[PDB]
Amino acid sequence: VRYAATPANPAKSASARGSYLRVSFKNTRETAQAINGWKLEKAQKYLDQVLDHQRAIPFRRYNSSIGRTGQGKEFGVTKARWPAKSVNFVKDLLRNAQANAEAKGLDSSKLVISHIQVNHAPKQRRRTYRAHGRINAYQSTPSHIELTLTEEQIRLNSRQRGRLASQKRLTA
Amino acid sequence: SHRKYEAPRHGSLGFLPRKRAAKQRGRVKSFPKDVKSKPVALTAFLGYKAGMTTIVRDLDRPGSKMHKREVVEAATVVDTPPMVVVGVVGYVETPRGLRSLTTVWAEHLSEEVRRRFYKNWYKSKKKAFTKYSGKYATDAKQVETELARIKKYASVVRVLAHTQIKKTPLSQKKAHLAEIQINGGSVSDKVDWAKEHFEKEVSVDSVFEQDEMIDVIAVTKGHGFEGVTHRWGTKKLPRKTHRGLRKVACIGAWHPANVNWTVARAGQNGYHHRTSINHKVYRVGKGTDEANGATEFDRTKKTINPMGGFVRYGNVNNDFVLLKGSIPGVKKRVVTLRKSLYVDTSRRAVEKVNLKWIDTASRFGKGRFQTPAEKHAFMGTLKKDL
Amino acid sequence: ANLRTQKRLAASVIGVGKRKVWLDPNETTEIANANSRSAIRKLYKNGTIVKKPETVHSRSRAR
Amino acid sequence: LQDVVTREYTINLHKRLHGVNFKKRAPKAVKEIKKFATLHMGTTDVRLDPKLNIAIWKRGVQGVENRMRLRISRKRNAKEKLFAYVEPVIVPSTKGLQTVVVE
RNA sequence: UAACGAGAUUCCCACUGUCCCUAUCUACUAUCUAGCGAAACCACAGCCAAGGGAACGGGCUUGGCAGAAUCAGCGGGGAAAG
RNA sequence: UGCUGUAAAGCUGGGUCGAACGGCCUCUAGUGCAGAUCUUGGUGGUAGUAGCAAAUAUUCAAAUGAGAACUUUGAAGACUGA
RNA sequence: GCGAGAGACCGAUAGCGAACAAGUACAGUGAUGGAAAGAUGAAAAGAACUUUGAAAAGAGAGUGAAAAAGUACGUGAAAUUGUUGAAAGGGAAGGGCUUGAGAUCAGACUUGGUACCGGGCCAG
Ligand SMILES: [Mg+2]
Ligand SMILES: [Mg+2]
Ligand SMILES: [Mg+2]
Ligand SMILES: [Mg+2]
Ligand SMILES: [Mg+2]
Ligand SMILES: [Mg+2]
Ligand SMILES: [Mg+2]
Ligand SMILES: [Mg+2]
Ligand SMILES: [Mg+2]
Ligand SMILES: [Mg+2]
Ligand SMILES: [Mg+2]
Ligand SMILES: [Mg+2]
Ligand SMILES: [Mg+2]
Ligand SMILES: [Mg+2]
Ligand SMILES: [Mg+2]
Ligand SMILES: [Mg+2]
Ligand SMILES: [Mg+2]
Ligand SMILES: [Mg+2]
Ligand SMILES: [Mg+2]
Ligand SMILES: [Mg+2]
Ligand SMILES: [Mg+2]
Ligand SMILES: [Mg+2]
Ligand SMILES: [Mg+2]
Ligand SMILES: [Mg+2]
Ligand SMILES: [Mg+2]
Ligand SMILES: [Mg+2]
Ligand SMILES: [Mg+2]
Ligand SMILES: [Mg+2]
Ligand SMILES: [Mg+2]
Ligand SMILES: [Mg+2]
Ligand SMILES: [Mg+2]
Ligand SMILES: [Mg+2]
Ligand SMILES: [Mg+2]
Ligand SMILES: [Mg+2]
Ligand SMILES: [Mg+2]
Ligand SMILES: [Mg+2]
Repeated sequence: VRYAATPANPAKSASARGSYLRVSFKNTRETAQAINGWKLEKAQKYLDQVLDHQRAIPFRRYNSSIGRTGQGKEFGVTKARWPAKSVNFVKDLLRNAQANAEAKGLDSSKLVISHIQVNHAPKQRRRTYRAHGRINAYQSTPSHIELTLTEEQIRLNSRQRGRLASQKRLTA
Repeated sequence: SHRKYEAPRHGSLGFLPRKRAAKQRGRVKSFPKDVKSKPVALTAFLGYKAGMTTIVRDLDRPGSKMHKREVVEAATVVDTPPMVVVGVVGYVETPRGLRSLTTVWAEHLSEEVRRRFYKNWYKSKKKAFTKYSGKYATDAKQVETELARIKKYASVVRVLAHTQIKKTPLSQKKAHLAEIQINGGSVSDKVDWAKEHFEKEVSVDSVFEQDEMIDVIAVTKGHGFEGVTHRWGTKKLPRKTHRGLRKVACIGAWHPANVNWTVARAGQNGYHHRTSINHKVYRVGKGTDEANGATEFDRTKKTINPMGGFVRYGNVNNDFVLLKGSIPGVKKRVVTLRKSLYVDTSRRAVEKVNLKWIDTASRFGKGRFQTPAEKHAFMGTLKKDL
Repeated sequence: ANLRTQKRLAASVIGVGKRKVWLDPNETTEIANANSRSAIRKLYKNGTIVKKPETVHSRSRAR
Repeated sequence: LQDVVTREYTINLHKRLHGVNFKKRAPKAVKEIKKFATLHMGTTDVRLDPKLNIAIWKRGVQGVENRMRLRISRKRNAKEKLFAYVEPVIVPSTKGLQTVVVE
């Protein structure tokens, strides 16, 4: 399998994947962007506080007509949520990549979430029933998630040279 | 087409936007115009709305059918412990308006006013005004220099005063700090008065006399989001109207193809800043007086407090102001009492009030006694009395 | 862990409704092993399964 | 500080149930009692004795008593080092009773 | 034309929030959260005033102006959708 | 990556890929798409939005389980009310 | 119908409706109506084993010419989308012309001839 981003030094990196996960893509994109570039331990503590509603995930792109909260002030937003299913899937993938780094001999206190991204997975179809005998779509929008933990002359003209030389001769 | 019939507009366009006040403390938009020949005096005071009561009064209004006859009147009690003067600000006249030049503070500020400058006082090192307090080191020439600057350049001098909210039954510990303009005398006179009043208490009886007409600055009672029917007093639609009736049926003509600012719309009601004028002072009571609620006709030794205390306020153990009628705000609200901005010589403004009696029955129910002694005299011994 | 069958069998063996069958909460393993009506009869006789008393409708006020 | 402790409290369930949906008054008395034990014992792990559940529900979904006398024990436990155990105290009247440490 | 009538109509008594003139209260919503998650519709899009113009402009011309990201409501406009 | 042609287009560098394909002289046609409320397939914005509100009502504990508002058992509170 | 040979025919939305368990699945009381759906690799060699995880899976490893072929299989366009990087942004954006800035590309010291002859481009 090919990751979207290859690590610069593969010997100091560990990766994890989750494909066809039946979790909301939009929520999972927001929770991945909330911990992109963080220390692994800091992000793990943060995701625990999100599950405990002590802190929130800022919703930045897929946030139309969602509620406002005071727990978004930390990130300079008003729209934030606490997506538990997405947080749990991301925590599972962080746990897996940390196990892979330990199996590589890397140090967990130095690990940083250097790469994480969410792609659309193929939809899962269902049916909903509508007024006047109509059928509509009731699809799921699943997620692919992947992540990587990384341990932390001048050439002058003839007259430009002439001016430079004559200026040196003025200064003795 | 024109309206079939004429009717006045619902509500006033002079109180827009109907939004929440930016602060809970009402701010004096305008102070009384300064007259140099008068003595140096404060123009406003801060108090707390305790509650309402009832009085009986002999009317002095010749030509009225109630002249020399008893009237029963609603009154408002404002708990007003003395304010402490802690600072002074100088203002300069500029082609762009008044501009604060300098603020000089007193050496010592009490904890209740220093809590004003904190959102998290309990987690703080409480460093406010410590270096400034050091500015008074053994000569205070920085302070004298700033005071001389105010004397030399300021045209409007305002004092900084805070309430002693620890003397009220409120659980809030932050004092309320406000600028009160000093009127009367020269600028130098005003600066000398402020300096000599640094860290001193100023009472209500030095700002307001009885029978005065004063204005009240306060933020009214909040009601949250409200529909047009009660926000603007519009007519309810018929009972059989689809999708509801507490609406305005037509919110505009086809053109202008926009909703106009003059149409009543649902939104936040109450909690507005209001300036209410011409409230007569029926009493400037004293906290040390044990007969606050007693008059010359009711000699019952009696405080202003009703039986069981003011509901959701407590007892008024301080100096107080008894105002005629109703003032904006709720109980416990900080209220700004301002002197009148004009000279009223009407009989309502110049009438001398002599109270007959002040109601001190319980406000927590249909109270029927003015005093526990009266209650015991009426009912006799109870089982709990043994 | 799922005594639904045992309660249905006990109701049929005792002859009462399922609402009157008491399965000993401290004997879950033994009841879970009672796969037959014979074993249900044995537990009923031992007191592991109890027929609960009828809820009283007194006729005293009517009388 | 002693981590293992038993005390008897009176809880005013009447003001905590003021205005509450009638079909939610006993469930909310359960939640108010849990929040009461967290307030006093400092533990978010609160366990209710089934005899306490019977006393709460004794008069139906809206028959919760005005005052209940509770015995609350902090005991060693997990993700929570301690827990609070609430069980009822049978008393003649629930009035005039102060908080008491049970030794 | 007695009787009958969820037939049409007028008057009277009783009655009342139909109204004067509104106010208050309950449950379920709406609201906020976890999970789940459609559809209509969609040239491009979306601030006004006047002008001219297929004679009623979001776009053109001339002006007024104009500061991220937004939430609950709302029914003026989109000569809104079907 | 560029070059050529007014243009329709032709050629070329790099990457990907894996079995056929082109220039020129002619022949032939089911031979060139932006539209047809076109056809079939696929995908958006809307949008984490509308919403998931009839039928009185659930609660405590134990068991099981990686995981229990929803499973099982016990205790209670209710309802259908022949 | 049975058996054969062919073509300037079509090349999986084409060619019969049907290249496949197609007159099938499925609908309709019924007469009838009636699809979609081909392609790993030469060969399953279809990933032993270790490790994290409740598991699905992941990470190592292994097979293979290739896993940028893993059965959700040749190639793998566009719409639409994530991440990284670059840039711009006061009630749309997009376009033409012109120049600046930044990036990319190109070219005469030529297939130059013998210190010199002479040449190329930009300018006075
Ligand atoms: Mg919202
Ligand atoms: Mg439906
Ligand atoms: Mg139907
Ligand atoms: Mg008119
Ligand atoms: Mg209201
Ligand atoms: Mg109707
Ligand atoms: Mg009262
Ligand atoms: Mg209520
Ligand atoms: Mg009939
Ligand atoms: Mg149009
Ligand atoms: Mg216009
Ligand atoms: Mg015109
Ligand atoms: Mg238009
Ligand atoms: Mg313009
Ligand atoms: Mg509406
Ligand atoms: Mg409209
Ligand atoms: Mg091949
Ligand atoms: Mg050829
Ligand atoms: Mg054709
Ligand atoms: Mg097309
Ligand atoms: Mg065309
Ligand atoms: Mg079309
Ligand atoms: Mg289509
Ligand atoms: Mg919603
Ligand atoms: Mg509904
Ligand atoms: Mg019943
Ligand atoms: Mg075909
Ligand atoms: Mg076909
Ligand atoms: Mg294929
Ligand atoms: Mg290959
Ligand atoms: Mg391949
Ligand atoms: Mg492929
Ligand atoms: Mg694309
Ligand atoms: Mg804007
Ligand atoms: Mg350019
Ligand atoms: Mg350039």
